[PDB]
Amino acid sequence: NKKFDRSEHVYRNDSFLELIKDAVRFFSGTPVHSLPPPERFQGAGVYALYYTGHYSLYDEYSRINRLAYNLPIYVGKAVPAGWRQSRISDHETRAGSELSNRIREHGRNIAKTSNLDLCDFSCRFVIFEATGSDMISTVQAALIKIYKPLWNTVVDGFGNHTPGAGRFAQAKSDWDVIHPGREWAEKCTGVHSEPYFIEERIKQYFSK
Amino acid sequence: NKKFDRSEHVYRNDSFLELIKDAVRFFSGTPVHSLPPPERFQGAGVYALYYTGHYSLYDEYSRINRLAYNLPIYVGKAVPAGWRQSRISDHETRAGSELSNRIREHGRNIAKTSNLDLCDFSCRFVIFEATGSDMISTVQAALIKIYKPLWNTVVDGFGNHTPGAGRFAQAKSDWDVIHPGREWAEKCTGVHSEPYFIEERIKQYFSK
Repeated sequence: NKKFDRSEHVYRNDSFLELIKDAVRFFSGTPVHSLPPPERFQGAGVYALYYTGHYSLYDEYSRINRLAYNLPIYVGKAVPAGWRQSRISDHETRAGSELSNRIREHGRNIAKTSNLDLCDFSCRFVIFEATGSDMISTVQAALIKIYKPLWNTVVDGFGNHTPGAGRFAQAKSDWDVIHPGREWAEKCTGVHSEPYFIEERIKQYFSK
Repeated sequence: NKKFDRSEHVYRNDSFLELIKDAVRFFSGTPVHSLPPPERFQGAGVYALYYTGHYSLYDEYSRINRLAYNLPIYVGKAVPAGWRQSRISDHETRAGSELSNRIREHGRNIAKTSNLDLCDFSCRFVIFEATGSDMISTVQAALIKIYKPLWNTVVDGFGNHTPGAGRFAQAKSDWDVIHPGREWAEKCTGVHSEPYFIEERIKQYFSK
């Protein structure tokens, strides 16, 4: 006899959406640092990378980001391996220095390229700590959706590591073709994209 | 030269904690239904099971839950297999009928036991839909922390499925010893806990 009405069981997303936007605004007001920042620190969380230099493909950023760090070229997260399943949802006291280490690592990948200068990059980051560490993937995904950062949405590959012995069959990523060279990328020998079409995709990113 | 201060990068968890508690209060006010509810429905989300009968181990619930459905015996979540990694963070349009199906399934596991009557069980559930589906694991974990439901924290096993061919080496779960019998549990033939010590753990649950 009891009446069933699905909509009476549906959680309304409005406050959660307001909270995510507040988290983005908190993110935006945090200190911009050099890439990598001047000190190591503990914590997991979310980071953005900004470009303000004049490498020709990217030199529009020197205008977009002339007056404020507005537009990231890249957004990522760093969490301890304990929160990635193998197998668990979240297992341990505290999670060490993933964010700092992941940022420093981007800094060395960039220092390895010839056509990019580390001095043209800055970074913002937010540490999410206890229960708030549940927000990390949501804030990373909201920034990617708001900003559509070039190295997340158009030119893939920046965040990848060595593929793993005998999986050097696939091609190198669009990021490695226009930014040689990490040693490991020289190995791929699939047919990678052509610089030209990567460049046309970049130019497209910037006209809309 | 630029000053580094970690605490300037730390997200404050207070609003997020308020939001989780609001989500729990929303959960608590939703309609209580029979187990399983009178209709199937679409959605992923979070559910709780309540007991109000007189099976002797559990008959304290008939008092705790005499006037209101206050204390769950079990809390779980149901999400599509697409959000569990294999491999992706979240991949597809909408996620079908995991919650309804997971609840119905608990209902049949219970109907298979001799000493439990389906008529002494009720359930509440909340569907989290688009961006709110990010809250599912957080709300499930908050309910487990607030209520410490017996079949989550003391008597393990209710939510398990058949182990998988030649992994019938481990013992049956505490739930299967005091609630025979799902066919598959008869197979384990490790040394399972003794009913007595399970019962003493239950009795302990209820004196504190």
